[PDB]
Amino acid sequence: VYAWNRKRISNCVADYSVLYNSASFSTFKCYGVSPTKLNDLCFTNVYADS
Amino acid sequence: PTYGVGYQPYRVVVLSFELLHAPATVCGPKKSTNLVKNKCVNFNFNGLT
Amino acid sequence: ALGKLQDVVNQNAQALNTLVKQLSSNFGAISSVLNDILARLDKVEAEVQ
Repeated sequence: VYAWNRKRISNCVADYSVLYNSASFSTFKCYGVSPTKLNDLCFTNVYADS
Repeated sequence: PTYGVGYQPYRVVVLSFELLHAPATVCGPKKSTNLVKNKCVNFNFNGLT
Repeated sequence: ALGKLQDVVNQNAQALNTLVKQLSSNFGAISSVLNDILARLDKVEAEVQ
């Protein structure tokens, strides 16, 4: 966690339901967006920190 | 593995989204449709609804 | 000499051009644009914004 890894996502298309339908996740707290609503949207860039 | 459920390790991922006053490069799965002109229409251009 | 009449035009322009600029203020909401909130949040979340 002191040196977290970031993946850039760009020039691409997604389906966030493949994530939000999964029971595998113990938490899925979205801020400034609804998870169900993500499939209506587009973004300049997305960053996936881990 | 003897640690309690709060003391155990968790994997964490943070999806960060940005939509500037600049064109999109990532989108959801929704399929496009034909353009219509001079009629009154509801629209969604890249999340500009 | 007609400053009295042009002042009446100026004050109504200053009033309306302030009333219209206040549409762009957030007041602590996620966006000044009502269609962003309705494109991004579900009913129970969006009504609070």
